[PDB]
Amino acid sequence: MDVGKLESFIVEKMAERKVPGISISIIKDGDVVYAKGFGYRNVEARLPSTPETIYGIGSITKSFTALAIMKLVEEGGLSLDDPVEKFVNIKLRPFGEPVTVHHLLTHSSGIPSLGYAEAFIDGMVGGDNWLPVSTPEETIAFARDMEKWAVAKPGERFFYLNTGYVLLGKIIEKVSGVSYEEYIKKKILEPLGMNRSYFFKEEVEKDKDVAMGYILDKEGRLVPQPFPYGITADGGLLSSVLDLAKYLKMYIERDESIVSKEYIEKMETSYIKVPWEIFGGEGYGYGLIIYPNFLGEKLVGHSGSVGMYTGYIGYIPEKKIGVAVLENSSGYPPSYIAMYALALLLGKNPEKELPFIYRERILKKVEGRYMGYKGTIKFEVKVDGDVVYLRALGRAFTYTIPLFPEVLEEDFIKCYTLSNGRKMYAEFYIKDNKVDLIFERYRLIKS
Amino acid sequence: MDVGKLESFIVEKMAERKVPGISISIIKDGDVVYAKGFGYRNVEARLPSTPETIYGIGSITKSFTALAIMKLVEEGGLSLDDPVEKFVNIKLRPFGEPVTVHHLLTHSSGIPSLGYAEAFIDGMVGGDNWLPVSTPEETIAFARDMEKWAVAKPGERFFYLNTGYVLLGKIIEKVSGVSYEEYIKKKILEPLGMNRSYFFKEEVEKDKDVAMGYILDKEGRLVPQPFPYGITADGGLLSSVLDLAKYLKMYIERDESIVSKEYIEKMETSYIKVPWEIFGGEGYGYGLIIYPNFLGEKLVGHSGSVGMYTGYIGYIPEKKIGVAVLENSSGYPPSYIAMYALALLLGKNPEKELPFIYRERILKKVEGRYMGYKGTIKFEVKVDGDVVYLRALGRAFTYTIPLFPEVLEEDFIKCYTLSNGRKMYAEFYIKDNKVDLIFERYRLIKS
Amino acid sequence: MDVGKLESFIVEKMAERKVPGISISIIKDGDVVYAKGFGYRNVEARLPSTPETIYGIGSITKSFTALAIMKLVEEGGLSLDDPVEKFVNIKLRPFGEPVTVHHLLTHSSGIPSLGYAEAFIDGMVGGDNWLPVSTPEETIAFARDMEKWAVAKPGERFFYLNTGYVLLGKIIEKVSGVSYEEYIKKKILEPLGMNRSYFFKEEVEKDKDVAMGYILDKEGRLVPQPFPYGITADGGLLSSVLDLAKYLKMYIERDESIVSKEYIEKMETSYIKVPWEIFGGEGYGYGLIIYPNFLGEKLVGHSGSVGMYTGYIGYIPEKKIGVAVLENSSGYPPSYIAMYALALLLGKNPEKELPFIYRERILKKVEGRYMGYKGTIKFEVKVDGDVVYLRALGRAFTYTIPLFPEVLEEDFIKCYTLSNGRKMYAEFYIKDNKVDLIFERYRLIK
Ligand SMILES: C[C@@H](O)CN1CCN(CC(=O)O)CCN(CC(=O)O)CCN(CC(=O)O)CC1
Ligand SMILES: C[C@@H](O)CN1CCN(CC(=O)O)CCN(CC(=O)O)CCN(CC(=O)O)CC1
Ligand SMILES: [Lu+3]
Ligand SMILES: [Lu+3]
Ligand SMILES: [Lu+3]
Ligand SMILES: [Lu+3]
Ligand SMILES: [Lu+3]
Ligand SMILES: [Lu+3]
Repeated sequence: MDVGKLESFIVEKMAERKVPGISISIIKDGDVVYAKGFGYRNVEARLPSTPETIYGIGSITKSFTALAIMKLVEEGGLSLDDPVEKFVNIKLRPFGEPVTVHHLLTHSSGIPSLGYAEAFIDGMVGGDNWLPVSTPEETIAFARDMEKWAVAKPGERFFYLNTGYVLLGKIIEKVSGVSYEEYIKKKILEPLGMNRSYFFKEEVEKDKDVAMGYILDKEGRLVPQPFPYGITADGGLLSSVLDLAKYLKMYIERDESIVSKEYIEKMETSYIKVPWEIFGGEGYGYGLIIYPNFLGEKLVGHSGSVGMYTGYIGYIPEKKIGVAVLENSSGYPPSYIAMYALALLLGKNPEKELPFIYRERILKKVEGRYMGYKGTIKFEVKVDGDVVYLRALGRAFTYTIPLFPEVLEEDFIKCYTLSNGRKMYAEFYIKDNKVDLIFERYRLIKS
Repeated sequence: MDVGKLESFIVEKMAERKVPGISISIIKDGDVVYAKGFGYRNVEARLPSTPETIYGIGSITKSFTALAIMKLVEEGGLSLDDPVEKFVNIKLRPFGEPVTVHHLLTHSSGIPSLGYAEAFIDGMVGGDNWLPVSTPEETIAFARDMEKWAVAKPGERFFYLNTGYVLLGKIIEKVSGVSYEEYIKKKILEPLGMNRSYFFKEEVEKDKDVAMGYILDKEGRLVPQPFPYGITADGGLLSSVLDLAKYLKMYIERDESIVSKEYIEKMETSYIKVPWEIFGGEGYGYGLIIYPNFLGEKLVGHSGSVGMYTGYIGYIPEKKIGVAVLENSSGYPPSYIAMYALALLLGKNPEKELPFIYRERILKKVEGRYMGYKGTIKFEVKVDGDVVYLRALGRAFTYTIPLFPEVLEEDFIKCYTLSNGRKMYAEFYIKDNKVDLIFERYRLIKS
Repeated sequence: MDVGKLESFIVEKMAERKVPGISISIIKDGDVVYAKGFGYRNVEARLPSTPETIYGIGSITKSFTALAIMKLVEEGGLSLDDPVEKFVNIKLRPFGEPVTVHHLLTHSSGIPSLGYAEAFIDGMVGGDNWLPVSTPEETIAFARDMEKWAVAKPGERFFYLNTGYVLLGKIIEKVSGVSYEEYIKKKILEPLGMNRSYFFKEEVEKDKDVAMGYILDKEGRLVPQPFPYGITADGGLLSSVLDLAKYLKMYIERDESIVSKEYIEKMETSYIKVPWEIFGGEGYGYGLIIYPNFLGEKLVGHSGSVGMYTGYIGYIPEKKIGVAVLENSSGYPPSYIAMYALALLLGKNPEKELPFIYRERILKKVEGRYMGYKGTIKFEVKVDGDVVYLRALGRAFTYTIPLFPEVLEEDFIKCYTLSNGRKMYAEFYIKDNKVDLIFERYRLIK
């Protein structure tokens, strides 16, 4: 693998955005072949991020919840077709149709997101909202009426729902007899030798290699924020890239120490399509996203985010390779770093084969100030994600147009905007460090 | 025609958009059957707008310039295929091809807008721009190197160019032997009885029924702005809807007072398609815009704008009907009012036939604040013209998503945004004073 | 009891008012049948509120001071009709008539509030005023001219006076011979087994489950503020809902391990009416508020607030049920939560029988943007407590009008502002995500 290219990419992005620290581990053929730390785990104390640094892993915790569910099913404790009402005291039969365990694992209950995690975490970092659900029990209470929020029968649509996995946590406690955190620690963490993976504040703050979370304010300052303890089965586990390596190894080598291979495969089966089509055909299994078209391979993985911490794990069983990335802020998507490394491992050029990388580079070239014939009319071009904003300069006048890219090339971009029902086009021609923009009746040259 | 309906429309829009005054005239098979003024021609003085109120007509002046060319051509003064260099001393042979009179009239020289008029007027109204071309001579001097601005060969592409008509004005002088203003006055205005159509401020000062222009500032306060004297052949004429009534009559009835009917038809011929598709397949003639599919009819017209004054004239030769509208601000498109009236005259409901009208009504219903489950997350939806903007409420954080309407119905709007290079939908379900928004994983409900 | 309805209520209210954490206990027939903590004890450290969590209880402390006085009276230490001057070195003979122990207990000395507590706490939280009374002895010195502050003869009117209970704390010291803190701990807390109820910071610092106080600033931010140590007899006690359930049990069952039942009945007697009339007839006993018409029952209770902490305790002797709620901010009246629960324990619907509950839900339907015929004029309706404000939009102008709701139903509300000496009426009609407003000559639609 081209380590030089990967490391530059990481440092480049960390500077570009204001990311404090990042840790990464890479598995190949059964062994961890690469594990490094970048930046700081704590800016205030000047503590570096290391391969052993502990970060919140967010929704990566979902796959653990699903694995625990698989084990309980295999031991005959319950059935994937069992209605959730059989295990939890809550109304879950929208339109008369029973939402089952399977529906919850696949976010196909028919109930859109309750926005509970969004409201909760925003408040815990100084935002405007507030949702003090200190325990999953209080979350369930708040969700007493989630049934009335349904907009589709169970099994028809996909709606990423955090509350859904919170209910699965409760289902694990009902069936097993112990607390969710207990079950995960004794049936998964210990048997896998993951000793630096925790749920409790008491054990984390005692560790010596833990990352402090960070949020960038509107002013560009990195503000420290501790983990938002309270979340559990949907995304409350804290861990390191080295511990996630042992976890990924189990899946890749189809190790049957937790469940039989038949069950690991149930988790990797795409059951429903998701709205985030990146490489084409993306779907969802049990607590894992499925990318059947990732550079010629079927990719399996999931992202995580608790606001001041983000992460991503991913593996490709047919190639025996996996990657884990943890970050102490949300400046740059961990999945992108992970996919960059995976692309290099497969022998593909990430700068060319990854849409979100390829698109971002070209669009950045188009940004700047634009002038018409001999400087008559002036314009401003700024990119905000997938969109290109064209704003005519003037303290007192002009408009603003959002442009959608229809064609992206190293030296040419064609976008359209919406004017009177049909699309109006704008073309960007990129050459000798110069950019010609053609829009409607105008011609504008960069600068 | 259902007048009560038309009048309500106009008063309602003038209020909604803060338009100070409007005048309109309607012609039906030979006579002016409706001429009426609305609002104020001068707000500070409390002077009302009347059928005789004088306004700047902007680009409607282009047709006058084109008509004068037709006359000179019918007289053997010049040919439409002659290269411009034959009459004006300036280089106009981009890529080795001669720009002809025909190219100038159809905006097909291959030279995109120089943006001169935008710069000029912006500076004359207090903008941060500045281009003091107080005469067409000065403008031609500035456009000296416009041949190098060319991006296409003559006749292949449409680019609305004001300087193109400034050149036609100079061609009229060279050939006719008199000034552009005198030729237009002597060969068109006078023989058509348009005695209150001027070019010179000295004439305008004498007139007793003249409208002051207005521009709305960043604070929604109407600011008076006088006409920007200096522009001529491309948009410097000032007239009334009654004078334009006599003008439209000539075209409709194919009156040969100035030129043979064969030449009027040359002007109504679609030579090149334009990017202003409203009803489908619109094109450009000579100083006139062609709409081959306007409510099952062929519409001919042209808008005009000098910033503080706007206008429009259009006619349907086959139905012998025409309409003229003048406004002393840029608040509401005069063409929309003119088309509203035309629809009524055609026996059609403008509320169901004109896109720019129902599309505006339907979109308003989606604006407001939306709330997630039990008020967890908040969003505000705002419509700017034809785009729907979805913004998340929070002072610390706040992302805005541009939504483009795809399916538009009375009770359902489906929009899309871009992400990862693919479109992602947002559905708006409108029902009994409330709207349900379904975007990605979320469900948001309005009031 | 319908617990789900109660827990959904609390979470929703905490979200709505930005309350950090709440703890509550419910006692029935001598057993703690329910006790839970919601939200956060300490936001910054992310520690959950629990039934054990300790909070300042504020003026709930007053009932302890009253109980202490009852014991001393029963033991012959003093008389309820004794002038307070007989125990404290201060002038208290407004209008030539001595303020008695009884007068202080009922807030009827004839002396209006000195605003000492308001000034004290305000300054201790970074506010504008300042009154550095670090000890109750200091407050008394400050209160040296209080006699001159009187406006009525003792026993005629009610004026909640915190200094009143400060003087009582000193009286307790004079009679017993020990300090107020020691007297309460040895005579009340210890015999009742209330082992996690404190006065001193040295003790609270050693407790592992304690909440941080919070105050919401003007940007809507929760600002941490530690307990303002210094106050004592009028409201310096810190405790938890589990210890308070033990306290409530004594009154409910009329346990006589501290005083005889005749003295508990003295404390629960309505001696004078209060202006805080919620259900009708509310009065004040001895460090206790009396509600004679609470859902067809006689409720006894008292609230408390120290600024960054609030709480409430209430019990209904006849139904052997009591409730305690503590909060680490003043976002939502803890008495409202307590009464919500008592209503459920009574087989009643709080959503339809508690005024402060439905009135707030209904007045909420009215908030919004209103416009006249085809958008000619714009107005804004915003609710603030009980008053509905109607403002004419438009930057240059934008006057305001206060509207006092006279009639209030599910889909209708009649209010009145004040004109030229007479009441001008406004009516709101609510029907299907729509509200019509008739105000004088105008008709406005939201
Ligand atoms: C968890 C899976 O059971 C879900 N299932 C995955 C595929 N199953 C095969 C299988 O059951 O492993 C296909 C046949 N399945 C028959 C049946 O199971 O009753 C009907 C559809 N099921 C509905 C259901 O679950 O009941 C949808 C998804
Ligand atoms: C049992 C009685 O003591 C009750 N008492 C009967 C009337 N008393 C006159 C009297 O008691 O001879 C007059 C008013 N009394 C002041 C006073 O006693 O001088 C105030 C309130 N009293 C309680 C108290 O005195 O603590 C309540 C009613
Ligand atoms: Lu490089
Ligand atoms: Lu099945
Ligand atoms: Lu030809
Ligand atoms: Lu002739
Ligand atoms: Lu008495
Ligand atoms: Lu005894």
